[PDB]
Amino acid sequence: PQDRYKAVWLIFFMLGLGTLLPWNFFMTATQYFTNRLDMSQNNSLSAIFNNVMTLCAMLPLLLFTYLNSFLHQRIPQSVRILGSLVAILLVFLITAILVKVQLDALPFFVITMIKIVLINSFGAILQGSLFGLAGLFPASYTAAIMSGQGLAGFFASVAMICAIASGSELSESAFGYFITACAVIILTIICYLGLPRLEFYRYYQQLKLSIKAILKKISVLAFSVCFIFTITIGMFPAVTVEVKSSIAGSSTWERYFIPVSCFLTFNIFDWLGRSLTAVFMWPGKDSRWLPSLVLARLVFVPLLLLCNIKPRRYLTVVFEHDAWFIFFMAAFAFSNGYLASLCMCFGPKKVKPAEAETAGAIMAFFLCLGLALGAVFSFLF
Ligand SMILES: COc1cc(C(=O)OCCCN2CCCN(CCCOC(=O)c3cc(OC)c(OC)c(OC)c3)CC2)cc(OC)c1OC
Ligand SMILES: CCCCCCCC/C=C\CCCCCCCC(=O)OC[C@H](O)CO
Ligand SMILES: CCCCCCCC/C=C\CCCCCCCC(=O)OC[C@H](O)CO
Repeated sequence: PQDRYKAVWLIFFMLGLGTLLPWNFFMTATQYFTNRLDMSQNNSLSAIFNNVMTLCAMLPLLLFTYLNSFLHQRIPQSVRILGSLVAILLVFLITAILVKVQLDALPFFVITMIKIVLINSFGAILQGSLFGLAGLFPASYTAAIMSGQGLAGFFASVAMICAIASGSELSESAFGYFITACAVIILTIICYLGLPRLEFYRYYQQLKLSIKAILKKISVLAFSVCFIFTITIGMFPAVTVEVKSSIAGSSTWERYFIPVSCFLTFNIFDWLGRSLTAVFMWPGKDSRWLPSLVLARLVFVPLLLLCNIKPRRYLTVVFEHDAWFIFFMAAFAFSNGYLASLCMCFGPKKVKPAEAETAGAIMAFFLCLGLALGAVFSFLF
């Protein structure tokens, strides 16, 4: 088992980047979708876009990670991975074209929501199939996917900041997002196609030659990863983007405080947390400390809620200084990426090799169940 040059590891890293960089770029272009709806409409469509997008994203994402966990064995992995990648590529290509064509508000809203359902439907299959595949490899190769996903969040943050500072129209920034995603998806496909000729890949993928029982074996890590993202999506981004600076010296802060202090902070430390797990995985697959630290994250709900949210009707600002918010976001984000990566890395290793693929697929569903439960909870918070 010699991953010569770490080619397979790097390919798995690129696969993670590819799974989320398009969707992350889509999310960072929300301002383009809402502003486009406002300049078209003559209870509005922009006022409901975020909530309808959320519903059109989590419900498909959850349904198809669930189905994949039950049916991944009936479809070849290359069909599930390459087929999903090609579908997402086509949808983002269309998303890019719609930037340049005139279309009334309601058709644009509807067509966009349809594409959002396809992105998360094929995204579910893609992600469920990647973690299942990675379940056959050492734990470090699931961390490669998680790490690559974190970089996708980092690039998304850099793009958001650069778009604001560019001064360009939201539409031409969004068009750049979507074209970049298309190119990244194409690169991701090329990298995947290079795996079969690598001996390290064939060595663990060779091992292909009772869902209820598998679920019991990974239940601790499956439920932990679910609780990780219940908290995370519960608080981020819907709640945290409402925080305002209390030390800003210039009106130039206003448009940069959130993309910098919130989004950039989160994606930097989330990415670094995921990346650390490729080399350092304390407390280990059997330690009860891992679920315990996942539980401890509950503390971030009061902490962040009592930061400088303005306007606010009912609570007080206990932590008004920006430093509190940035610090909470860093620990909030680092604990997410690190513990989440540990859960995904360890889940498949609580089971025999012939079941590690299904274990990874189930872990993907519970990760997405956490995303969905967080969206529900955050829609009260
Ligand atoms: C497709 O699979 C995933 C989806 C999400 C995901 O979509 O999370 C959010 C869930 C609920 N959201 C619904 C969709 C829209 N969104 C609001 C979009 C506006 O947000 C952003 O601009 C944004 C920018 C970022 O970077 C600049 C982010 O970090 C990457 C980000 O994360 C949610 C959102 C609300 C929350 C997260 C994942 O791993 C972390 C996935 O991999 C399993
Ligand atoms: C903002 C920073 C961006 C972060 C960027 C990601 C960091 C990459 C991590 C580890 C490199 C390990 C990869 C080792 C290089 C392998 C290249 C390879 O594929 O080797 C075979 C090649 O095709 C024939 O020479
Ligand atoms: C804006 C400045 C932020 C950018 C800073 C770039 C830092 C590089 C990435 C993560 C650092 C955290 C520790 C990195 C350890 C990663 C382990 C690794 O990549 O090696 C995996 C290899 O394949 C073994 O199997």
